Amino acid sequence: MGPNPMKMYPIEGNKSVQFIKPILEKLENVEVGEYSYYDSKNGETFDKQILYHYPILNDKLKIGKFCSIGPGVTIIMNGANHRMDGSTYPFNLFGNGWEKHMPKLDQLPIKGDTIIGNDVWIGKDVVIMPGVKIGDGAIVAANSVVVKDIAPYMLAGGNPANEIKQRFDQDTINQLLDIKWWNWPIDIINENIDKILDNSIIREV
Amino acid sequence: MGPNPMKMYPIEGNKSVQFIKPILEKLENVEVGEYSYYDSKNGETFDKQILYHYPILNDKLKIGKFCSIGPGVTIIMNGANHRMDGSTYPFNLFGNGWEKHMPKLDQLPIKGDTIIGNDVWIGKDVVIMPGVKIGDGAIVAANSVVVKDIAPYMLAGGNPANEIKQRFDQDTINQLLDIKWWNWPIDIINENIDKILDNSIIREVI
Amino acid sequence: MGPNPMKMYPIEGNKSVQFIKPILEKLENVEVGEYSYYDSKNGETFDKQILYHYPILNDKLKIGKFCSIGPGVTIIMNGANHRMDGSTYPFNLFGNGWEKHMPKLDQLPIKGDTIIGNDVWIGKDVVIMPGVKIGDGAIVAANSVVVKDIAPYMLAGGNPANEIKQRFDQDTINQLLDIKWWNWPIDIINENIDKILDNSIIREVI
Ligand SMILES: CC(C)(COP(=O)(O)OP(=O)(O)OC[C@H]1O[C@@H](n2cnc3c(N)ncnc32)[C@H](O)[C@@H]1OP(=O)(O)O)[C@@H](O)C(=O)NCCC(=O)NCCS
Ligand SMILES: CC(C)(COP(=O)(O)OP(=O)(O)OC[C@H]1O[C@@H](n2cnc3c(N)ncnc32)[C@H](O)[C@@H]1OP(=O)(O)O)[C@@H](O)C(=O)NCCC(=O)NCCS
Ligand SMILES: CC(C)(COP(=O)(O)OP(=O)(O)OC[C@H]1O[C@@H](n2cnc3c(N)ncnc32)[C@H](O)[C@@H]1OP(=O)(O)O)[C@@H](O)C(=O)NCCC(=O)NCCS
Ligand SMILES: CC1=C\[C@@H](O)CC(=O)Cc2nc(co2)C(=O)N2CCC=C2C(=O)O[C@H](C(C)C)[C@H](C)/C=C/C(=O)NC\C=C\1
Ligand SMILES: CC1=C\[C@@H](O)CC(=O)Cc2nc(co2)C(=O)N2CCC=C2C(=O)O[C@H](C(C)C)[C@H](C)/C=C/C(=O)NC\C=C\1
Repeated sequence: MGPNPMKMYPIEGNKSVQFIKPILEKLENVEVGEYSYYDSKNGETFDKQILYHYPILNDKLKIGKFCSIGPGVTIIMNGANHRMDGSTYPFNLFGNGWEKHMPKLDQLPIKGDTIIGNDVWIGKDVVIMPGVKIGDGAIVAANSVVVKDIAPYMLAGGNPANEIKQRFDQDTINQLLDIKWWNWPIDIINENIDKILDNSIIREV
Repeated sequence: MGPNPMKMYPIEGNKSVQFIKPILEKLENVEVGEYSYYDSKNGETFDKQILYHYPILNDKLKIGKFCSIGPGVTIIMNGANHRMDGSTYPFNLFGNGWEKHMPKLDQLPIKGDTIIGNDVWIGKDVVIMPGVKIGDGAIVAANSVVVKDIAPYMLAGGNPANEIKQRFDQDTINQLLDIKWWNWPIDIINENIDKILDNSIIREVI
Repeated sequence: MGPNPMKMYPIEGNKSVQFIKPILEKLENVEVGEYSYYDSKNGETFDKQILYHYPILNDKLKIGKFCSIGPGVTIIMNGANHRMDGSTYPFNLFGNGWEKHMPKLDQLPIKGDTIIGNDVWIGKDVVIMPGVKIGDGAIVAANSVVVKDIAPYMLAGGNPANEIKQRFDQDTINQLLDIKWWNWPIDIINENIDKILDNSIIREVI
């Protein structure tokens, strides 16, 4: 029961809602959770939203399961940073003799891998800077800019985005991070969607 | 004297500046003030700048009189909010048996109506979140994100927008709030446009 | 050795990266340095990114040399400033009698010129408010909105953008601001690019 997680478009006739995984699997070094979807803004496919992601730099993007990514969300990788121990001007780029100044890989600043946990809701037009971590169950307010990590089950917002308040009491969260319903076999999840939607799965589990 | 507040396009040979009232009047759960306008970005009508407004939720949007709204301003209503007492994943949206998990109207988080006062100036590309109130005479800097209310005649900006400074001293602000010139017939407004534009209208009516 | 700063499209078979000087030189009240470029976001040339620049208000826009300008960066000049000694409604704008109230040059808030230094790297989709001054060698994070001045070799970001941290010790900064390699003839810069890329030109030149 439920939709086929391998379709690009789970809702027949609808080219707006699209599962991210079947779209991004072809991409080298990008990991995606099963039911994570993207609400297209103007019809585009999520791959257009990941920028400056180059193999040779080897940074990775990670997206957990059951994530709801709003339209316009932009994930920027490390291929946009410039060398900064000196001038930020990209001399090597204009050639005509300047290539000699190409930078060695260990010279480029690479923050790290980007990792978005499970059951995460990212509002529209959110921009995610390189090498950031977003915990399970977190909520990011529309039009936010994430320059730093976000703890699990936290509501954050702003530019730069900051944690505003815990979604639930530590108690609940600890048990929630404990149960990990996103990891259960779908058929078990199919029988508890109700308890998962109102958090009562904590007492059953 | 002055433009016809019922015309979509007041300025002649200029399909960019439009009077909001005419455009949004056919709409439900929406009230707009007399002379408030919108400076189109790419020639789009202001109605396309109001997102996620479903009558079913019954949230209302109110805009006062004499408001200057920059291009790109986006008004987000309550239709996009996700149920959040548990998992924020919209299972009901994907059918195949998940259809039965549709939320209950009183299970969706509603933030209230969006109310924008009179004589408000909204810079360009501002995004206004659900259930916000911006008092009269306020100025919201460009590219701001309004998440909480803004007091009258205050200058606000940023993401999340914050009140930066009062435009005038308490006394004056109290005064203007009380006076409420935007609520005068036009013959009078038309005759004191210059005192409205320099704030002396206070000394007159006091 | 290196491209001719006078070429519009310096790199070849590339209509996205452009040298600003040649393009903006043909503009009133704009001063652009030599190697500074702009990485187009969709083909659009940089002049389309400068908004509300009316010669009548006489505000100027200056931009140093060797600046890396990311795609979508926007510059906002004083042409969008509403009068605010009182009401902010552009009555004059609508005519039909209201024109009498056109504001006097000395009544509009002109915050001054906008000055961007040399060796300045501005991230993508950054918005620059009017009357701002960014320092030599500063880095402005992508998606920021610059409302106040930014110091040399300072890093900054956010909406509003705030200085986040210095790029090097005071000493080093003091020197580079003294040496100003960006004002040297290219023939010379050409044989130090390496010492300029790792900051060692401070031990040589001094
Ligand atoms: C974040 C959001 C869910 C609201 O959270 P919520 O549970 O309703 O909580 P509240 O609105 O009451 O927010 C509480 C506080 O956070 C602040 N806040 C809300 N959004 C904020 C933001 N982006 N940045 C900073 N603070 C923010 C409020 O101003 C408030 O301040 P206070 O506690 O000091 O008084 C909503 O603003 C949002 O972003 N929705 C997403 C819309 C979207 O993009 N949908 C597309 C996908 S379908
Ligand atoms: C808001 C605005 C009017 C400036 O207000 P102002 O009276 O000139 O204010 P100032 O320039 O003196 O700035 C005052 C303070 O607010 C801050 N400020 C200005 N814009 C800000 C913003 N968006 N967020 C946070 N702070 C901001 C300044 O940093 C400054 O700090 P300080 O008090 O420590 O000195 C202008 O920035 C603006 O938004 N114009 C709108 C342009 C537009 O989009 N027009 C289209 C419609 S016609
Ligand atoms: C700004 C940038 C260079 C990062 O700064 P950095 O030297 O790597 O510094 P770090 O992020 O490691 O740390 C600096 C601090 O600033 C914060 N920070 C980063 N970006 C920020 C922003 N926009 N606003 C506020 N703080 C920011 C970090 O969270 C960090 O917090 P801390 O002081 O508590 O540790 C990078 O985010 C950036 O903007 N790159 C430009 C990308 C682009 O658009 N390129 C197009 C040109 S071709
Ligand atoms: C973002 C940036 C410049 C942009 O402002 C200009 C453009 O958008 C246009 C563009 N840039 C390019 C092709 O068109 C281009 O070719 N770029 C863009 C990204 C990497 C390389 C490049 O050389 O990477 C080489 C590898 C090919 C070996 C090495 C790793 C160096 C990269 C380097 O110094 N990065 C700093 C970033 C400079
Ligand atoms: C940004 C803004 C209003 C915008 O919301 C309206 C528009 O974008 C569309 C538009 N604006 C105009 C013609 O269409 C127009 O004519 N504008 C745009 C910019 C100046 C004048 C204007 O009045 O110029 C006259 C000169 C011709 C003498 C004087 C100098 C005063 C103008 C005044 O109060 N400026 C403040 C700006 C208010």
